[PDB]
Amino acid sequence: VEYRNWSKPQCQITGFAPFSKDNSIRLSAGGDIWVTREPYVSCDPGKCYQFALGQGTTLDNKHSNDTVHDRIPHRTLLMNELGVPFHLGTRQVCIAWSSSSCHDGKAWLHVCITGDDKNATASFIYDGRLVDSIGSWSQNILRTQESECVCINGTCTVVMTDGSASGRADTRILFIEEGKIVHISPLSGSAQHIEECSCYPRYPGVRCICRDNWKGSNRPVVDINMEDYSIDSSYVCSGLVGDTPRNDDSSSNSNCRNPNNERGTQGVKGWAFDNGNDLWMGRTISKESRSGYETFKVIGGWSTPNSKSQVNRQVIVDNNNWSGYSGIFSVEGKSCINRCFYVELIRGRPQETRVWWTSNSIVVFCGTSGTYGTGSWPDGANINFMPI
Amino acid sequence: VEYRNWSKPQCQITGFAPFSKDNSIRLSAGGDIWVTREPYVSCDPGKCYQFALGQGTTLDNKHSNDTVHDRIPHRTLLMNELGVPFHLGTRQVCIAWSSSSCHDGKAWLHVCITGDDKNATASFIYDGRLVDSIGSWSQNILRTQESECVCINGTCTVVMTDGSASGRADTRILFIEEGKIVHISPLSGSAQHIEECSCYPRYPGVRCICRDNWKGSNRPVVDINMEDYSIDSSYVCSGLVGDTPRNDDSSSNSNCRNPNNERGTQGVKGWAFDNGNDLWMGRTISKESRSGYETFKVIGGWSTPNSKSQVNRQVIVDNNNWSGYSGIFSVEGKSCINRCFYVELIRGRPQETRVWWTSNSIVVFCGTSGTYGTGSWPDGANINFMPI
Amino acid sequence: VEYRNWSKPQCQITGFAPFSKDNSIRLSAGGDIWVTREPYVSCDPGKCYQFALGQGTTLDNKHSNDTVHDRIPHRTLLMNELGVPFHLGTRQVCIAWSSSSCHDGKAWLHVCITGDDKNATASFIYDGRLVDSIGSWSQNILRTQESECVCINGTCTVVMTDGSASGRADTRILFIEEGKIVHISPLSGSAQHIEECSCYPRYPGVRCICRDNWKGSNRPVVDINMEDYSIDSSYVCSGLVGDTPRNDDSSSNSNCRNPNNERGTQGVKGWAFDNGNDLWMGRTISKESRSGYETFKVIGGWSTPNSKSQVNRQVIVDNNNWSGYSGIFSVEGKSCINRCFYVELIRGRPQETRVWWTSNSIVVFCGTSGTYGTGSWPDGANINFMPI
Amino acid sequence: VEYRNWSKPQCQITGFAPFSKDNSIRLSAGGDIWVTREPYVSCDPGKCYQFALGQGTTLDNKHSNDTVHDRIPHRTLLMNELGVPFHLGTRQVCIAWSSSSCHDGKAWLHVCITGDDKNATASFIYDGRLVDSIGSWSQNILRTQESECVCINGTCTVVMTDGSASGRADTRILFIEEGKIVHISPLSGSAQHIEECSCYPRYPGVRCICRDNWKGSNRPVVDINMEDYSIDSSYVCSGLVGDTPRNDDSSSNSNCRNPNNERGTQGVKGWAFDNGNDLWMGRTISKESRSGYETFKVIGGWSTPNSKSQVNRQVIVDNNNWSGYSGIFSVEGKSCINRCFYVELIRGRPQETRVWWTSNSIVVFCGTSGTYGTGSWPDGANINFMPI
Ligand SMILES: *[C@@H]1O[C@H](CO)[C@@H](O[C@@H]2O[C@H](CO)[C@@H](O[C@@H]3O[C@H](CO)[C@@H](O)[C@H](O[C@H]4O[C@H](CO)[C@@H](O)[C@H](O)[C@@H]4O)[C@@H]3O)[C@H](O)[C@H]2NC(C)=O)[C@H](O)[C@H]1NC(C)=O
Ligand SMILES: *[C@@H]1O[C@H](CO)[C@@H](O[C@@H]2O[C@H](CO)[C@@H](O[C@@H]3O[C@H](CO)[C@@H](O)[C@H](O[C@H]4O[C@H](CO)[C@@H](O)[C@H](O)[C@@H]4O)[C@@H]3O)[C@H](O)[C@H]2NC(C)=O)[C@H](O)[C@H]1NC(C)=O
Ligand SMILES: *[C@@H]1O[C@H](CO)[C@@H](O[C@@H]2O[C@H](CO)[C@@H](O[C@@H]3O[C@H](CO)[C@@H](O)[C@H](O[C@H]4O[C@H](CO)[C@@H](O)[C@H](O)[C@@H]4O)[C@@H]3O)[C@H](O)[C@H]2NC(C)=O)[C@H](O)[C@H]1NC(C)=O
Ligand SMILES: *[C@@H]1O[C@H](CO)[C@@H](O[C@@H]2O[C@H](CO)[C@@H](O[C@@H]3O[C@H](CO)[C@@H](O)[C@H](O[C@H]4O[C@H](CO)[C@@H](O)[C@H](O)[C@@H]4O)[C@@H]3O)[C@H](O)[C@H]2NC(C)=O)[C@H](O)[C@H]1NC(C)=O
Ligand SMILES: *[C@@H]1O[C@H](CO)[C@@H](O[C@@H]2O[C@H](CO)[C@@H](O)[C@H](O)[C@H]2NC(C)=O)[C@H](O)[C@H]1NC(C)=O
Ligand SMILES: *[C@@H]1O[C@H](CO)[C@@H](O[C@@H]2O[C@H](CO)[C@@H](O)[C@H](O)[C@H]2NC(C)=O)[C@H](O)[C@H]1NC(C)=O
Ligand SMILES: *[C@@H]1O[C@H](CO)[C@@H](O[C@@H]2O[C@H](CO)[C@@H](O)[C@H](O)[C@H]2NC(C)=O)[C@H](O)[C@H]1NC(C)=O
Ligand SMILES: *[C@@H]1O[C@H](CO)[C@@H](O[C@@H]2O[C@H](CO)[C@@H](O)[C@H](O)[C@H]2NC(C)=O)[C@H](O)[C@H]1NC(C)=O
Ligand SMILES: *[C@]1(C(=O)O)O[C@@H]([C@H](O)[C@H](O)CO)[C@H](NC(C)=O)[C@@H](O)[C@H]1F
Ligand SMILES: *[C@]1(C(=O)O)O[C@@H]([C@H](O)[C@H](O)CO)[C@H](NC(C)=O)[C@@H](O)[C@H]1F
Ligand SMILES: *[C@]1(C(=O)O)O[C@@H]([C@H](O)[C@H](O)CO)[C@H](NC(C)=O)[C@@H](O)[C@H]1F
Ligand SMILES: *[C@]1(C(=O)O)O[C@@H]([C@H](O)[C@H](O)CO)[C@H](NC(C)=O)[C@@H](O)[C@H]1F
Ligand SMILES: [Ca+2]
Ligand SMILES: [Ca+2]
Ligand SMILES: [Ca+2]
Ligand SMILES: [Ca+2]
Repeated sequence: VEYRNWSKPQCQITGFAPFSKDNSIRLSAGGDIWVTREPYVSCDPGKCYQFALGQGTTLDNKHSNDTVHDRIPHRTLLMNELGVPFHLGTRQVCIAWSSSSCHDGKAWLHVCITGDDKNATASFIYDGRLVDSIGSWSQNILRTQESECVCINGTCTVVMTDGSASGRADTRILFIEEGKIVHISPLSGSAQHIEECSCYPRYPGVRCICRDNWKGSNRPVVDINMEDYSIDSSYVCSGLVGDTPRNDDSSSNSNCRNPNNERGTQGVKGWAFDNGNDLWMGRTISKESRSGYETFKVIGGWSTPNSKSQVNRQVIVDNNNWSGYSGIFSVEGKSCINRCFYVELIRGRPQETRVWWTSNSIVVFCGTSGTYGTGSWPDGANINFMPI
Repeated sequence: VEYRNWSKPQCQITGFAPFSKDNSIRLSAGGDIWVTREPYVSCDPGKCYQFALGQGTTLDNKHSNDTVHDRIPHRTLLMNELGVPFHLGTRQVCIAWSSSSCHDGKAWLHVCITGDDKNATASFIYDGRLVDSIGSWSQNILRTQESECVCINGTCTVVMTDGSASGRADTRILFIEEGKIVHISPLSGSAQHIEECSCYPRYPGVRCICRDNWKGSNRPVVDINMEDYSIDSSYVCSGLVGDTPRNDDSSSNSNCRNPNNERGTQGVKGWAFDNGNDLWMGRTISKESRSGYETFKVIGGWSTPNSKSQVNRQVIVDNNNWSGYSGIFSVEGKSCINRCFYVELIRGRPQETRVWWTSNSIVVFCGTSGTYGTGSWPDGANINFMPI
Repeated sequence: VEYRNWSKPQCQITGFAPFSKDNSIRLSAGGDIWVTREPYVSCDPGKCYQFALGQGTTLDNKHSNDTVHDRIPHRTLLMNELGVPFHLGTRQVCIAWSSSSCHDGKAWLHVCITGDDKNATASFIYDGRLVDSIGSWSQNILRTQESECVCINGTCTVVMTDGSASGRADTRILFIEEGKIVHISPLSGSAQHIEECSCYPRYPGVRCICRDNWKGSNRPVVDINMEDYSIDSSYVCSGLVGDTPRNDDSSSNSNCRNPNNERGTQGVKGWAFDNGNDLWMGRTISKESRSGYETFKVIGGWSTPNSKSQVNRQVIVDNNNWSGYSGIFSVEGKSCINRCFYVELIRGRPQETRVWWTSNSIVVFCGTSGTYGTGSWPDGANINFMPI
Repeated sequence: VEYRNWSKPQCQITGFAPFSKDNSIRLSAGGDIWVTREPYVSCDPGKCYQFALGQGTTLDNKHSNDTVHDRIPHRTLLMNELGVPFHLGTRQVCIAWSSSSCHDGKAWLHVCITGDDKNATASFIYDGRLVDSIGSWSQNILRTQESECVCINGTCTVVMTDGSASGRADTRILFIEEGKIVHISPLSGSAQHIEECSCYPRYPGVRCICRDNWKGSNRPVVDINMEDYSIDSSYVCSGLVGDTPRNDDSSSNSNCRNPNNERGTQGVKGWAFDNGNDLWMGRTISKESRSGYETFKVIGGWSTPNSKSQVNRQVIVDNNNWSGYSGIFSVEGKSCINRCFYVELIRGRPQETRVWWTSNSIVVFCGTSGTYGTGSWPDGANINFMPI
């Protein structure tokens, strides 16, 4: 087997088609299913896998009230084939309350962070063995992507942040070869706060659309040069911004360079990708809550500051239903690299207080060059049927 | 690995021998088992798999009352090795309330339809990745086979219908190479309504026996030319007709060309296959309800209009027990291609109102050139033992 | 991969060492586990598998009272890696209320019998596909080994019986190549009733020790010539007889040729094997009940009529605990062919009437040329802890 | 595939990073999970596996009260991929109330001991088949490592003891090739009592750090020469001793040669390894009970008698939480051999009397040359939530 290079053009898409759904919460009401959050998807050259951070317990289990605490030492990274729900035979890949995974064409890399808030440890596991680790550099919740990292020619890159969630922090970009950290580059450019990057190969480099939790409801962009390890950053140009919370479309702005200072504090993990001058992006339907999920293309959304012309909208989850984090993954086709995304569908607390737990299921869509219709694919569980 | 061509003669059979049974409903009373319907079987060159459409829930689960709704967004295509019941470790292959799957000798193709009734999306997934999609062309429940598609020399074909269930509809035959739709042919010939085709390789082409839900209790035939994409269609000649409902054997008719207008509306998925001038077919034992299941050979059933001489009858499910959909699959042997079939055994509503749910198990038989005896292999669950 | 020939000398053993135990019934009290009986073990060239006939239900399930009926259509052959208990992910290999399985070095053959008592069907499945079938020849419970068949150079042989359980019956020996019956030889020689043969390779042929359910408490022997399909038969010489029921050791007899007419009616599946003039054998400890299990070597037990000198006794299951069927399997080592055996440990009815069900677990031992101690490895479940 | 030689230098580590956690007891409160104790980890050249001794039952099961008995015949060795908790699909590898396992680069060896206390049998299973066995030599609980054995160039070695737990016993070192015992060496040197060795490759030989259950709270060392089968033994030099119970750090002693006679009776399985003159070791935090777990490097801990200067301490489990046995395993990297360890986290009796059962989960760390922070990774179950 050979290293992935992702050296094909990006597929030219017309929108997205349904790919996968796991129905986790519905199943949890009649079977033993892990409590999870922060899911994602990543694929080896043959097939796709679903990942999530467990809470060290199943849902129908008194230990499920444990999700009221943050970053417990019992959180572990779960990994199944995509569409296999997180049942009791699921492998816990490492100890993690924050993670990223990717396959370099030869083997899986897992980046797993656990331990104390002020002194966390990131473990780097490659091809089934621990190869490296790094300790917290800012003593304030070392944390990473919660979606797939990206590898080109045997070098995998991952974005990590340590420091304040509501002010300037310390973001670094790691370059990793067979599990071994070979270089670390500081964030550079005009992005002022970076969390939870959704990254994709854009040969010869890697591009990330992230979450600014401090001053911006526009999403930051991080560009990674894999050849010289140099970094650049900015903000998505689109005047239809991708973060939650955010202003209404009539009063939202982005200048491509600075955080917009519009309902900038807080946010949610999300994604977008460029296609020439245009932008494909997803976001919650609600401007203030993690409710609903929609995708669309913004004409000039990559290149034109404050562009607000959209086309090819699709509802993924209607606004009567809960969403959550979302992220990108890339899949190599015969002649092009396709872009796909997942949406975390969060159930339980804080929105639904009948139960004590918080968990999620997922829905997954992939780019298509064909045609499609409409629908809505929410979590689907009846909260009144659930164990509390 | 090499593309399948199915270029061997059809096995000369004397009837069918028991192959598989999954006991799903019996097991559901003491274990966590998916609620399903519309099952089928398809085999890669090494082994066979059972498929079904899940309802996003297990049976012993309050969400099992969801089956009262049609085509929910939570239906997913399940795929296990044949004989492995649909337990919680079952992979959900795609989102689907209608589906077809087949292996071309190199990889699996899955055709998965979901979304709104008036604007559905069919996704085409090949070798673990989404390759294509098509949207509804008639805005009225885009739908497909609910049994295996067929591939010859790397081209797979599948029959899809969109439009009225009780009147003229729009049926199309798709030709797909490695997940990519390369050609679409409209239905041609004398078949007037086509649903749920049970298709098999008949080298150099593909032959399907289908369900006419509008005017015929005789089953329509669709012939697919894989070399020039041309289509023909007609009706099974046999005067012993295969659909349910239908007239009794003394008053049923077919002229090979037109729907018979005998209890023609409504119907059930079924199968038959030609052997020279003769026909092997299955059908429910009851002429009005999905009760019982029998197979037999009709002498002249393929070539002679209204032929009613049968031989080699076998009871598969006695008439005191419920059946359901049934379909064909083909299995390559050393020197010939064998034909097999599955029968869906539906339990719960509408016939059994003690429970709110509807689900099924399966029984599976394969052609044999040897000898055999008698039996009856029904679902076997006691409705009074079930969770409601 | 190449066909097995088993062309190595038999290992020279000193007794048996513990190999495997599945604890099925203990686990059934806290998990969803199949109801089974008639288990056995067989190994491919790399690893071993446990088989049993399911009852179409788990134990903690109201359908478990179904074991009061014989040969139900819901019985299926289960197959897991040895030591993996029969949980809900277990594959049902075929429909069967009587079975035999073996690997020819290239693929698995399964012989599966199901259907009506007076008109049963045996299916022959090889390399994942149905290859042949045969119908009942005496219209009285067509039945087979309930342990592994044996293959040499691509020809597998299996012993089958049809007819009375308490009088002369019709026993036939089938020779099968890649699932296809190529020859059938009638039983010949002096064995007068044959059931449930435990067969092993004894290159260039196959030897079976069986159960005479009619007139003998000594066990019949069947010798199979794989080169010309000829058959011979007789009785184990040992005056320490292997069947249950049987006379006390002080009044039991065998002349090597005829059934002994000592508590001859009824019996239990069992095994023995020759080593020169000596015999290794197992049997229940109780002379009249399926209680306990012991093994030993009989000096002159193969060649000397009525020999009663034993040595190297081991208790496998003490006489305070239930046993059941037992059978042989063979495992190829570096320089010799080893002999192993399993013991079925039956719990529930008829002996234990607190519950309505009947099921079993297994314990498995293999020949050793080393040393060993003592113990007892019974089922271990507390009947008072079980669901009824 | 080729035999492992472990002929690389030992990785130069700075401490340990989190590798795995299984959350067994938390999961047992909401799912069917095996009752276990004496777990360990061992890896084939591709990936790691977790092992433990089952108690023939799940936890939420009335049979879980069976742990009050020692060495029941129902104990079996369980083996899953690391991080897959012991669910009902877990393979029971052999019958064992004491065990050791290792992979020689080609296949797995399992050493499994079961049977009567005064007359036990050790079975040796290699590449899926029983190859050898040995009986008790001192008639007093034949027993072995409860962690991985070690293989060099196709010869695996394992340390076994038979005899008193509180006085002089009979310890032997076995050398095994493809499952076959080829040589047995008696213990030699100054170690006076040896139990539960934690062994690692130190090319060209094998080194073990063990438990002295009689007179020492300092840990004995056993050195194994794989070239001539010669044996040496002594005690870990470090004045910070590794056994529990032990004296406090201000009053503990070791002279490298003799048991220290400081709270010497009783003990717990543990580990350490040399790096030049220094020592890496783990131990419970409590000096009297199996509470907490810590690791550190002792400067001169390998070469200098009574050395007590430590550095690089890490808390693995804080002292408010229960621990248990711990042991080493080794993992081959690109250029060096890494050392890892697991900690058994015991819940239930005798410390927690609310429940009748005793079970464990595990946490696993691996050596790192990178950096790391702090945390505590205990079992995490709420005893009040558990089935009793
Ligand atoms: C059957 O399904 C198809 C495919 O999903 C669907 O066609 C799509 O319809 C939507 C909605 O009309 C189109 O997306 C729009 O494009 C226009 C530009 O042409 C934009 O102005 C729209 O954005 C505005 O309106 C949105 C609400 O619709 C607002 O949320 C938004 O803020 C803007 O104000 C929107 O992006 C899409 O392009 C087509 N897709 C294609 C490929 O044609 C069709 O309508 C469905 N048919 C039926 C009857 O349901
Ligand atoms: C043991 O099993 C064997 C194999 O299953 C079985 O032999 C089969 O019997 C059936 C029933 O007699 C045969 O099928 C019939 O063939 C005749 C033509 O010769 C047809 O006329 C029959 O159809 C009519 O009768 C049916 C009811 O039997 C009606 O349902 C139908 O509408 C028609 O009116 C029927 O097809 C079959 O050919 C044989 N098979 C073989 C290979 O011989 C045998 O009977 C069983 N033994 C016992 C004791 O019953
Ligand atoms: C530790 O374990 C070993 C190995 O299991 C064990 O040694 C074995 O003891 C048995 C019993 O003594 C031996 O088997 C006997 O062999 C004699 C011939 O020498 C036979 O006469 C015996 O049969 C008679 O007695 C049986 C009851 O023991 C009756 O059931 C039977 O009907 C006969 O009357 C019996 O076969 C066996 O040979 C040895 N094995 C070896 C290899 O030495 C040993 O006794 C155990 N030690 C302790 C203290 O438990
Ligand atoms: C963030 O995490 C890092 C890495 O874990 C951590 O640094 C470590 O701190 C410990 C504790 O200070 C160091 O280990 C000590 O080393 C000194 C020698 O310099 C020893 O004297 C210590 O042993 C004594 O004290 C222990 C309690 O701390 C007693 O249990 C013991 O019996 C002795 O009395 C101890 O071994 C360790 O070397 C560093 N590791 C590294 C790589 O620097 C750091 O402290 C954490 N940050 C914060 C804010 O705490
Ligand atoms: C799970 O945890 C929650 C707390 O996070 C527990 O709920 C509390 O219960 C106490 C007493 O029963 C109440 O006084 C509190 O008001 C509850 N807290 C909340 C926020 O609801 C719950 O009891 C725990 N589960 C179990 C089984 O003990
Ligand atoms: C599952 O759904 C069915 C309806 O589809 C529910 O049954 C209804 O229950 C209400 C109140 O009990 C009755 O008034 C209706 O007559 C019922 N409808 C039918 C058609 O039976 C059922 O309650 C649901 N399951 C649960 C646990 O709520
Ligand atoms: C399972 O089957 C048994 C019969 O085989 C049922 O037990 C019978 O129950 C009836 C009425 O409850 C009694 O009159 C009989 O005496 C019982 N038979 C025996 C042999 O005990 C049992 O009820 C069935 N299980 C369930 C849940 O219905
Ligand atoms: C599991 O075993 C324990 C004993 O090991 C049982 O507990 C005993 O129960 C009896 C009667 O309830 C008491 O008299 C004893 O004092 C108990 N012994 C101890 C040490 O607690 C327990 O009942 C068993 N489990 C079940 C369900 O029977
Ligand atoms: C998300 C979330 O908002 O739902 O927040 C993350 C951080 O709190 C946030 O990005 C601010 O820094 C959590 N990550 C960690 C490491 O705590 C996510 O788990 C998730 F909670
Ligand atoms: C079968 C059924 O009758 O049992 O009907 C199908 C259609 O309703 C019918 O063929 C009329 O068009 C259902 N298919 C879809 C897409 O709804 C089947 O699911 C099944 F319900
Ligand atoms: C055994 C048994 O005695 O326990 O009996 C078999 C036969 O009844 C017996 O050999 C007489 O013919 C059963 N086999 C079949 C096919 O019924 C076994 O299942 C078993 F029941
Ligand atoms: C450990 C333990 O202390 O927790 O003790 C072992 C021995 O009892 C001890 O080493 C004294 O000889 C047990 N081993 C056996 C074979 O019983 C362990 O299982 C474990 F119990
Ligand atoms: Ca923000
Ligand atoms: Ca019809
Ligand atoms: Ca008899
Ligand atoms: Ca000690």
